[PDB]
Order: sequence, then C-alpha cells, then structure tokens
Amino acid sequence: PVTLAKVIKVLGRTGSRGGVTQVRVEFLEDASRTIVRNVKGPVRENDILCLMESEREARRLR
Amino acid sequence: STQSVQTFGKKKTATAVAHVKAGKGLIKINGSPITLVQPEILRFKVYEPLTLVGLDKFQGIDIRVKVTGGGHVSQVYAIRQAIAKGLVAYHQKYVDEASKNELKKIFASYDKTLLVADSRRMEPKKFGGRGARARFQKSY
Amino acid sequence: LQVVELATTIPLDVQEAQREVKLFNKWSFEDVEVKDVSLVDYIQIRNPVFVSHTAGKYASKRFRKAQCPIVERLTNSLMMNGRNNGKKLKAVRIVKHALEIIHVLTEQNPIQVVVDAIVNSGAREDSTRIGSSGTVRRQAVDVSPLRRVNQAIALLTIGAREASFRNIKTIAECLAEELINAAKGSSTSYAIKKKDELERVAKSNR
Amino acid sequence: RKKKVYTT
Amino acid sequence: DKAQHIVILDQEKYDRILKDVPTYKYVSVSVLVDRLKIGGSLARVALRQLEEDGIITPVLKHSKQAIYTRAQ
Amino acid sequence: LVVQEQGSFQHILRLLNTNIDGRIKIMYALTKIRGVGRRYANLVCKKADVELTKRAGELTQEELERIVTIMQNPTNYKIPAWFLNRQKDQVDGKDYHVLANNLESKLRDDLERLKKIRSHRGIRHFWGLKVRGQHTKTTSRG
Amino acid sequence: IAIYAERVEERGLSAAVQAEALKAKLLSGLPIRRAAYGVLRFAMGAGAKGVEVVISGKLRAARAKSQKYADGFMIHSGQPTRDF
Amino acid sequence: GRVRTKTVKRASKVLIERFYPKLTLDFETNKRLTSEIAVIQSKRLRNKIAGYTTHLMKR
Amino acid sequence: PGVSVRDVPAQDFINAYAQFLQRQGKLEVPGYVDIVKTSAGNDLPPQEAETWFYKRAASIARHIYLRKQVGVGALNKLYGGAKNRGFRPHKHVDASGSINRKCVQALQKIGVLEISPKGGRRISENGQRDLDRIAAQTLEE
Amino acid sequence: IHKIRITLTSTKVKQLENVSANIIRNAAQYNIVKKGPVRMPTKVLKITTRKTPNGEGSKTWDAYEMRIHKRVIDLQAPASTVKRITQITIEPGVDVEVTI
RNA sequence: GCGAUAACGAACGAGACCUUAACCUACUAAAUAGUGCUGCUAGCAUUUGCUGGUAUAGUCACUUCUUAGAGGGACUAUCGAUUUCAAGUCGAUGGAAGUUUGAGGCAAUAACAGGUCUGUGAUGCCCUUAGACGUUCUGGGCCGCACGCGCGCUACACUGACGGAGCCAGCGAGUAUAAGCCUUGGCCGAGAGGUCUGGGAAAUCUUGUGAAACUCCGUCGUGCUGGGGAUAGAGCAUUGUAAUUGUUGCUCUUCAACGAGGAAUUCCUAGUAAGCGCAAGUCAUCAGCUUGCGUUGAUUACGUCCCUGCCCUUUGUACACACCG
Repeated sequence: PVTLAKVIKVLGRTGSRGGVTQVRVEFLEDASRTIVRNVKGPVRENDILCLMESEREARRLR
Repeated sequence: STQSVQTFGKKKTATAVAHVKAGKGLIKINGSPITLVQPEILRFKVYEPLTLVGLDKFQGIDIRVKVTGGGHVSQVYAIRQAIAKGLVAYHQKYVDEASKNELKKIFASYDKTLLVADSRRMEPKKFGGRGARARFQKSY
Repeated sequence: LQVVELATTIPLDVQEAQREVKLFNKWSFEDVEVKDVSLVDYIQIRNPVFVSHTAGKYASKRFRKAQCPIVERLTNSLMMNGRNNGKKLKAVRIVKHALEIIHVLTEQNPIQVVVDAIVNSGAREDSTRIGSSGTVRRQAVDVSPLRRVNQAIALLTIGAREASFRNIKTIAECLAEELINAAKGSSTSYAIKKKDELERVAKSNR
Repeated sequence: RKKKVYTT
Repeated sequence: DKAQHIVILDQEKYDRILKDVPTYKYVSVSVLVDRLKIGGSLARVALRQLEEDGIITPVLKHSKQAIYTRAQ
Repeated sequence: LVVQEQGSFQHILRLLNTNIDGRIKIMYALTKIRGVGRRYANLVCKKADVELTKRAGELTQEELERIVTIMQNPTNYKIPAWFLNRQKDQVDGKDYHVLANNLESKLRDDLERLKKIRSHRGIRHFWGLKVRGQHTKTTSRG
Repeated sequence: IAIYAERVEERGLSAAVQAEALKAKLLSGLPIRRAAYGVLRFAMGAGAKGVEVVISGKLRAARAKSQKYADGFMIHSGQPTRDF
Repeated sequence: GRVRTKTVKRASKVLIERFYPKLTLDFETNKRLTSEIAVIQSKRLRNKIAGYTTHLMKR
Repeated sequence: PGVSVRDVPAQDFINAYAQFLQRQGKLEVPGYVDIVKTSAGNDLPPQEAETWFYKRAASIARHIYLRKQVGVGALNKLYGGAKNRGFRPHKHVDASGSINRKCVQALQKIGVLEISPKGGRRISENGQRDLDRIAAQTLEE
Repeated sequence: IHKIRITLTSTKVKQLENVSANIIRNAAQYNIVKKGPVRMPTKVLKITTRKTPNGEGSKTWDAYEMRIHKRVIDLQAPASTVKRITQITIEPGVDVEVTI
C-alpha cells in the first residue's frame, strides 16, 4: 500500500531548526496528484523517495 | 643512451621515483619484486595499474622505483602513482599518442589518484588547542 | 585469457584480474542489482574496485558521498568508538572476512546480501521532533533516500559492534550474522528492530 | 605583614 | 559467570566432536566455543587436527579469524 | 597434537597452603601463587623442565614437588640473584625469594622494623598515608 | 671601529626626533595642546602623508586620561603599515 | 563567496569606459592589456580586475 | 634467474634461515637465553624460547644483507618498541644491548659477517652465498 | 690556480642574491671555472612566546621568524683575485667566508 | 555589493597586503642532494641477467625527484540552470588547485576602574632602611590532608593482550681549554648503565632521528582473566655540593578501584575530528604541560535561529559618574 513520489521542486527549509524541507512530490505511476510534503534528509530534485501514506498534505511548522 | 623516462608519484609526503628503461618485463619495488609489496591486503592497489591495461604493455619496459617519505599507505599510493606515471610518460615519448591517450583515458576513468598527486596536506596546528581546529575544553 | 609471461612473475589470480575487476579478485559486481528504485542513485556499486580502500575526497561537496562505494562507506563506519578511529586496515580486514563468512553461510553473493540489508535496514518514515523549547513533541516526516541509506549503514555497524562487544564472537562474524539476518528480513537482527520501532512510532505520531 | 620579634 | 567451557578433552567429548563438527555448514573457533562448549584454545587445536584428518577444508586462513567448512 | 586423558586431571591443587585451579595453564597458576609473578613462574617452569603446553591438572606430583623445590632453593637451580624478590636481606645479608606466607611475614617485619626506629616512612605507614612522596591534596580521598 | 655622525634629513618625517622634541617640550613646560599641534603642523610642513600623536598618563588630575591627536590620512592594518 | 569589491568593480568599469575598442572577450588578452595599461602592484589583484572587466565586456 | 634475499617473503625467509641454522647447529647460544627479556620495554621473555635467538640472528643477517653497515645501536632501535608505562604515555625503548651484541658476535664467528670499513658490520662473501642458498631452497615449494 | 670556496650568509635574500650574482659575473668574465651558486636549505629560526607579559587573558602567542640563507660558490683562481673580488662586492648585510 | 533611493562622490576597518602549503620533465645552477653511465668489485642462475659494495678524483653527464630565486599558474575560466536577469547561488567540463584554493600574520572609531608596580637601572606617592622589608649562608615550606571543583593521562578488553617477525615521516637542536653539547661505533652489562676512540659549530655527523600506531604468524578464550597497574616491600645505576618527605631510569615482588559512567556539560566541517607517536621550550635531573611536526584517517550537516552569545532597527526613560543609575 506504499506509493512512490518523485520530487520535482524543493520549496524551502521548514521546522524549528531548519532540519526538514518542504518539497513538491510527483508520483512515478499515475503522474498527477502533486503534493507538498516534508522530508528529513538532504534532497535534490529527481528523488524517488517513497511514501508510507499519501493522503496527507504538509504546512508550516511551529 | 637508450629509451629511458624518469618520473615520480606523490601522496601526502611520500614520493616514489620511477625509472622506465627499455628491456624485459622487470617490475621491482626498491630492488624487490612486486609480488611482496606490503601491506598484503593493499597489494591490489598497486596491482590496479598493471592488470587494468594488461601486462603485455610491459614486455618492452622495465621499471625500478625508489619510494621515500610519507607513511606505509602513502608509500603504497606513491608507488602505484609512480608506476602509472612512468608508463604514461614512456608512451607519450616513445610510442604513438593513440596509446598514450588510451592509457590516460582508462587511468582517469578508473582512479584520479593514479596520475595526479593528491594536493591535501596536513593543516598546521594553532595555539590554544591540541590540534589544527581542536581547542582545549572550556570550563566556566 | 592468455597468461602473459613476465620476467617478474605475477600470481595467477591477479593475472586473471586482467579480464575483470572484482572485489578482492573474488566477487563480481555484474550480477548484483538493487531491489529498490529509490536507493539506486545513492548506493554506488556500478564502478567495481579491487580493495575497499581508495583514499578519495568525498567530504568536499554535499552529495559526494553518493559516489564513494557503499562497501567502503561501511568499512568507514565500522571504525568507531574512539579506540578504532584511524584503524582502516583493520576495518578493511574485518569487512573482507565478513564477506567471506557471509558467502560461506547460506551460500549467496556477499555484496548482494549487503545491498539487501541496506535497502531493508533504512526506516522509511521517521518522526522528527517539533518540541517548543524543551517540551516533548514528535511529528512524522519522510526520510530522504540518502539519509535512509546512511542511517541503514549507521544502524548496521552499531548493531554489529554491540553484538561483538565483550563477546568471544569476532566482529567479522557478528557483522556477518547481522547482515544476513537483515538481508533476509529477520526481526531478530538489530537495525531491523530499530527500523520497525522507528516506523511504528512514526505511525503512532501522524 | 608580620612583626619580627627577636629572641637573642 | 555462565561460560564453564570444557578445557580437558575426554573420549566422550572427542567422539562427540568427530560426530557433530562434520554436520556443520561452517565451523570456526567461535562456532566451536558457542555450540560445543569447548574453550577457544581447544577449538583451535580441534581445527588444526580436523584439517589434518581431512574432515575440514580451510576456506580462509588468518590469525584472528579462521573460516572453515566441511570437506564432504 | 591433541591428546586425551581420563581420571588423571586434578581440578584443585594445593601448593604452599593455597588452592590452585587445575585447569589454568601452569605459568599463570603459579602466578596465582603469591610471591610468584608471570616472569618468575615462566622461569621456574623452564628450570623444572615443565613444558608450558600442559594444564595445571595435567601436571604430575613429581613435577609439582620439583617446582616447589626450585622455588624454595632458587640459588641452587642457576637462578640469578638479581632476579629474586628479597635480595640483600636486612639481617643476614643473603639473597632471598619470599613465598606465600613468608612474603607478608617479612613485609610485616619490615613495617615494624621501620616503625620501631620511628622512621618517617614507618610513621606514615602507621598513619595510613602514601609513603613515596605522592601528593595527597586531591587524590587521598579513599 | 669608526663612527660617523650624519644629520637626519627629514626631521618631520622622523618620529624619533619628533618624540624627543616633544619630550623636551613637555619637560620644558609647554602646553600639551600647543606641543601636539606643533608636531602635527611640523609633520605636515615636512610633507608627511599622515600623523597621529597619542599622549597617555596623568596630567594635573588624580584620574589618568589619554588624548589622541590625529591628522591627515592614516592606515592601520597589513603590510603597508610595516612599509610606510 | 566570490563577491568582487568596489576597488575591482570600479576599476573594471573604468577600463570598460576608457579602453572599449581595445578590449575583447578573451580573459588572457584582457589580462595582458590591463597589465600594459594600469599599474597593479600584484598579479592577484590584476587577475581579479581582469576577470571582472571580462564579465562586464561579456554583459 | 638468480634468486636473492629481496625475492623472498621476510617471515618465511627468516623462518627458513632460522630452521637451517638450528639444524646445522654451529651457532653458539649464550646461557642466559631462558632468563632475559629482549627489551626493557618488554614485560615477558620470548614465547619461543628455543628458537628466538636463532630467528633473531636470521633477522639481523637479512637486515644487514639488505642494508649497509648498520650498527648495533641502530639494531636496538629497530627491534625496540613502545613501553607499557603504567599511567604515563607510551615511549620507544631500545632492545637489550648484550643480547644484540651476542647475536651479531655469533654471526661474526659463524662466518656471515665481518667488521666493515667506516663502521658497521658487512655481510660476508659466503654470507651472501648461504643466504642466496637458503632462498633457493626456500622458494621451490 | 687555487681551489677556493666562498660561503655566503645573510638574513635578507635581496642583497645575498645581488652579491652572489655580482661575484658569479666577475668569475664568469674572468675565465675562472666556477661551481655554483648552491642554494643551501634555509634555516627558519622560529620563536613562539606568549604575548601577555603577565599571566592573565586568553592564551595568545606570537611566532617570530629569522630565515638564514646560505650560498656556496667554488672558485679556481688566485687568492689576490678572490680577495679583491670580495672587496669589490663587500656588503654590510651579507657575510663572506673564504675557505681553502 | 546589487538595487531602491535627498542624496552624490569618498576615507579607515573588511577586502586588498605579507608569510607558509599545494603545481613547474619551462629557465639557473649544485662532491653538504639524487639518478644514469663508467672504472674496480662481489653473490645466485650462468643468458648478455638480478641485487649489492666501492670512486671528497672516473679531476664523468644531467637536474625528474632534493635544495632555493626569478617567474608562470586561478580570475569562478567555459557551458547549463535559477535571480530584480543584477549582485550572486547551485551543478557540471577543464585544472594541481573552483570551500576567500588551504592555514595563518597584521587589523578601524572610541573604551574597560579587565591583568600586571612579582619583567624592567619604567614609574608618582606611602612604608622600611643597620637587630633591614637590602644582600648573603644553613635547614624546612611552596608537595603539607576529614573535603568540594577545573584542565588531563591510562583503562575498563578479543576491532584485544602478550611473543617473535615485517618496517614507513616531518618540524628541529647540537661544542673548544671548555667547565661541558648532539653523539654514530667498538668492548662489557638482562636491563638501566659503564669504558675507549671518532664525526659534527652542521643539507656533510647524530640522522634514512629504521618513532608509535600499522601488517603477518603464534599463545590466551569472556574469568576482574594473560584487561588495569595504583598501593606497598627489597635491590641495581644515572643526574646533582645534597634524592630522606621516594628526581628519574632498570630488576623481582605486591595485583587495588575501574566490567563503558547520574544530573549536567566541552570541542568539532577535510587530510578536519579522532586515534599514533616525534622535535623544541622549561632543563644538572625530571613532561601525564605547552609550542610545532609528521603516520593512520573518518561519521554527519553543508541548514536554522529553537537554546546560548553578540550586533542592528523601532520603542520607553524621572539615567548621562549613564541600572554597580
């Protein structure tokens, strides 16, 4: 039940310490439903990082 | 004299001077055969410049290297660099340039340190600490 | 394939290395493939090397670590806990013996088992902290492929170290047992317990 | 800081 | 304080060794200690004799690590 | 080569009124014997011709008595004087090597012999302080 | 050994001569403002690119103070300070 | 960073305004021209001003 | 081809010259070999009591073969190591002078060495002869 | 003919190289065979003191240096010629030693 | 710096600058550096080969390595992206070097009741000045021990201990009629050390400072064990006019806590951290200390202002000796 989502744009650094990044993902199969999600490690564009759950957006962290 | 080229390879401080003369397939380390270079587990680092192109390239050349300075590992990298550079300088000077550019192509595509000495050197120590960047533990 | 006779005799196996570059002139990279699309670009096994000791410059730029061989990253991560810093020749010796033991045990490709254990050991969702100046707070965030790989290597070497600490069992075969078990997905192994506990807390934090 | 007192 | 590894080799243990070590995928000093309850030194001498007796083939030779296998 | 035995092993040995574990190698079992360090036990074993590849219980009674004989008569077995524990003794001036009970006996006699003359070292022994000049400002906290 | 005595060509450009003259004036009772501006102007009259005079100590007051008397253009950091 | 300073930026723009026809897009030709035009006490400052005037000529 | 000392691994060349020199038996062994420590930095005598002197003489002979007029102070420095000072840091300490001087003297009266000009001790005309012999009977297996 | 060695020492290299080149020039135009100059490895006399005269403050250190440069030139010429060369190219900064 | 702009054009500081490291088969030379040849010479196979030794006259050659002076070389160079298309940033390509190319030295306008009169034949004033607070001689103290704290070194083992064997640096220092320097070598001695000669005022000799980690082969086998080496007993030498309240070194013996460390807290972005030693300073002796140097050599960001420190703007002031108001 995992969905794979290629990242297409690195939005910017979020989180209190700046250790997590907002990113815009695109699914490898069914190339639509582009989502903004947060990722912990360093990220370039064209990363195939996989998502355990897909139906959740992300917003700014306090 | 004869077809002789003399080169050197370098690591941090180690420098190995390679003499490449026309002769038989003689490959010696400080007057000793290459089959017993130490450490044993890193013998394939110096085996890389030989087996990558093929030993047939060494029919016409004999190599005698002199490695001094540095440490054990830095000397291993200095010898393998001296071997690779001596072979390259001989090809550049006494054989067609097609072979010299092929050798340089395989060498660069495999390991940059085979021909170009690494420029990293030890940072000097600065006062106020036991190392270059390390500082004495501070207390309040 | 022909044996080339030199005045300085060259052993048969290393002269056999002219055909193919193999790890320790024994293990081939040709038939090894990563069973995960997401870590192909960050586990570098495409360029074979003879010995896991290259002394390259992989700390200059940001993503230079992805170009160093994954086995060399493992032997780099092995030399930890103070007393082992700088003992790289010891780390390469231990790794070389670990691959031989992983081959002799279960009869598989040693680097296939290492690659399987690394793709299988990295947590896919980690719960980052969003604590407001001291208070306990956790938020589930995704983990980049690079951090998944190098956290897999961190947990694999930590587990082998702790299984080999104050134990007659040698480090090479503690590493061999941890890598084989994580390769086959056994929950008994460390770095698989850690991965499961990480993804469990991340499921219990989103 | 001290007053030298003699004995002899 | 649970090790209590055997340091004296009797005949019952000797033939238990010759009956059990062959049915192993991989034997070594630590494997012998772990499962045969013999000491490390006895494991090393057991390996050095079992190789002379042909039961065991040396996969790899090293002072700190001895990787051995069955010869059958 | 590996050899086997039955019923000859002795789990506990008794030398100089001290119980010795029979499955320890001879050099370090004698190092268990007080007054016998590793350096001394290797030499008493080489003078007694007991090859070090034998366990303590492997050793026979004849060898154990030959060892206690050498330890009790060191000068008689070509053991150099400078290698001994108690050389140039205070009272009789001869070279000695003290053993299990004699070591603490003559050590005691040395403590009282300094305290009777009320030497500074004997005084500090009486007080329980360090005698070799060590600082006690910050480490004498036991 | 042979000793020869040569007059310094540019007294205004020699800080040693200017310092000895200032000392002989302060010890002769000349006011600090007049002496400092007398060397600021002697240096500029001699052609100095810049000049700065600092006088520190205690002067007719229990508390001590320092006064700087700068002039013209002055550099502070690097080799040219070792050169010019 | 590689941020050019005022002393090199203004010097390069003065070169652009004072020797425009003689300048070209080649760094080495620009460098030699600046050496034979302006007095620079160090080759490092010389190369730096040559690079900035090269970028200006590019623009 | 002419086999030399440089063409053979050091560990089994020394084990082979030591084995030959022991079976030949003419090397004189001093009477204190079972008592003494090799270095002041060591804490125990060598574990190979019967053969360590022979092996060390073989190592000294090979080392002098590959080098030129090495002295005995340099041989002490060569075989010396880090001392296990209790709480103080490690330090390099030389090997025993008497042991090294006796070893080199034994090789000098067995015929492998002689006093070389401008110091040191060269290898003999036959010292090279018999080292090259051991090397040949070393590498046939 | 006379085998004569000239040793050049100074702290600053400009005058040392000026004297060295001037002597080589005169030993060139005079048909005197010469060997040199040989640049001996310079010795860096380094002294690292504490800046603070007392013992208060951050532990900051100066690192003073004194480079000593040595050149040797071998000449085959009569002693009168070499000595008058020394007096032609005598310099306060550079010291000269003559050895047979 | 771009840009916006009642501002325009400038100065100090930053940056530039200087020293050092990395490149030079491109010049200039080098018996205080190396090499190839050549004499003479040795061993093994005899193939003419492979390793050596020797040559301050073979009165050879050369400068790749070694040394050092004049220079050259990088300026973000070229090409892709983003950007106000600007300053810039991120990727590649070439390169020895593309993090200010790495590291340092110097470093503004004012100031602090910051530290030193225990560095000064630097100082004002006060005190003492012959039974001296001057100077010198003798012995003790600065080490003193119910305790709290800081900078560290060894360790808690097997990625290890011992035992043999392999065997690689760089920074430096070194004397004379002294008052004793670095010391090769030979001969004694288990060691420490002793004795006799010689070299070096030094790219020449110590010195290839043959350093330690490191690698190989063996014993040990999870045990407060062969981990650890305090504490303590006896002895042997060195330094010093004098070692006791141990200078240090060496031999035997004694076999302690410590089995990875609470609350808290330090340093750290590349040849860096961490290990590992070596030299110089103090120095008759003593380095668990600093100042440097080199061996092995990483993990993880390459981001943020969440904590902590500092700076700026707005703002409030009954402060200006400026909140110690």
